[PDB]
Formats: sequence, C-alpha cells, structure tokens
Amino acid sequence: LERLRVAAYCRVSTDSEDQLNSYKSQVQYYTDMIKKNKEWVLADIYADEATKREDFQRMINDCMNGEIDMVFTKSISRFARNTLDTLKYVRMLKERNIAVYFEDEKINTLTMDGELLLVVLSSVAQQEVENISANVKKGLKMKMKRGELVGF
Amino acid sequence: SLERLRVAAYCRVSTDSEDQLNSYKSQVQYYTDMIKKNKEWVLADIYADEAITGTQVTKREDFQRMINDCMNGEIDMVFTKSISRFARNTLDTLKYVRMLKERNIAVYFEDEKINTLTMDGELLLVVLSSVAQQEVEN
Ligand code: NA
Repeated sequence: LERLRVAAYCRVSTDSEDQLNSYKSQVQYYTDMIKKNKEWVLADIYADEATKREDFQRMINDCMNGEIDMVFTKSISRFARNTLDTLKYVRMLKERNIAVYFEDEKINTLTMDGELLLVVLSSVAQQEVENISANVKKGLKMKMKRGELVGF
Repeated sequence: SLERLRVAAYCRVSTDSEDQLNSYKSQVQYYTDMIKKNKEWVLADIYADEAITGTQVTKREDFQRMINDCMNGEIDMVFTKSISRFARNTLDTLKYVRMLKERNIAVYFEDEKINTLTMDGELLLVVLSSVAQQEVEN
C-alpha cells in the first residue's frame, strides 16, 4: 500500500434546481478535494439518489474488503437514515480502523470526539427505542374493545 | 456575600421497591454526598419526577419546576444521570440545554460525562442537531 485510501459517500438530489447536490457536481467536488492531498488516493465515489440503499451497501462491502481507510460524507443525516443505523455502520467501520469524516459536523469518528459521538448516539438510541415501546403500549390502550361507544 | 455555586440535581425516581437504588431517598443521599465533597457548592434543590425504570414513562412537574427555578436565577448548574433520563426526546434535549446555556447554566450529564458549557457540550449540541436533521430528511 502506502497512501490512505479515501472514499466519499453522497446523497444525490432529485432535482435539478439544486445543482450543488447533483451527482456530477459531487463527483467533481470530491475528486478534486481528495486530489489536494498527495498522501491520499481516491478509492471511489459512492452515491444513492434521495444508508440509503445500494451504493451505500457497495461501499460497506468495499470497507469489509479493505479498500477504504476513510470515508467522507457531508452530514450524519446523509450517512444513515436513523440513529440505530448511524451507530451500526460507524461502529462496523471503527472496529476495522476505518474512519468516517462528517464534513458539516467536523467529526472524524476515530478521535475522542468520535468516541463522544458514539456515546451520545447510544443514549439517544436507547431513549428512541423506549419511546417507541411506550407509544406502542399507549396505542394498544387507545383501541376500544369493550363496546365503549359501539355495542357488539 | 458571593454565594456558593448553587447545584440542582434532576432525577427520575422509582417507587419500586425492586429498585431502591433509584428511590428518592437514595438519590438525595447520593447528591448530598457529592455536594459535601465540595465546600464551594451548595444544594439548590433535588428535582425528582416519578418514572418507570428502563422506560420513558415519567412525570414532568419537577422538570418544569427546575426549569422555572433556572430561569428565575436560583441555579448555577444541574447534575443529571443521563441524556435518556433528562428531557424526553432529542428536540426537547436541544430546547432545554440551549435555554440553560443562554443563561450560562451548565448541565452535567453524568453517564456521558458531558458538561454543556464546555467544548464537549458544543459537540453534544451539534450531534443532537444532526439527529434531529436526520429525522427531517429521512
Ligand atoms: Na458543600
């Protein structure tokens, strides 16, 4: 090897009046940005229109195969669909010493700030799961099966 | 006549029984001992809402009382066990942390080891903002 293998993960906008989030604009942005650093080599640019589906999954498989050392992505909200998936995929990369760099938030997931990200997400996810569970139990009680308003 | 640092504790308490370490009186003892270790600190109050352990089923009257006391200038900092045992969701965590921060009132989340007035607190606010944005976008 030698060079750090750098990928980018992109969410592509469904229009058009948003050229900045177009596929082509993002391909050029990341290709040029990663070329700024001669210690790095571009692995690939991965993009789905919209964790997120097919190219995200291709990226994860390339990570499991040792093709990528660091993934750029614009934001947590583009990286994955929810807290639980953000945890899952950040941790899966981290166990293999693969960093994600969240550009908007300015967080490399392998730093102590990365560790705090994961602590905060774990607490957030526990609360979200308990909230769903509470809401499900409340919802069951709302259903009228005693002939409250209408007889049998 | 400069007053000691006025420390509140926010707690979700259990009436079970099978969980007496989460009782009101166990919590009073815990925070009494902590504040005793620091001669420059004084208890503002214990703020405690009854809640079912391992759940988000919780009262909110004391949380509201605490927020009012913070806005009324009675409290310099708030200890609380966890993000998941404080406000009820992400948007509310953001709302209340920001409101306290605007008044320079620190919350210390004990399990996460996050003081909301430090750089870690700035990180907490960005990560929570991202979680909220992530919901909106997905
Ligand atoms: Na004291």
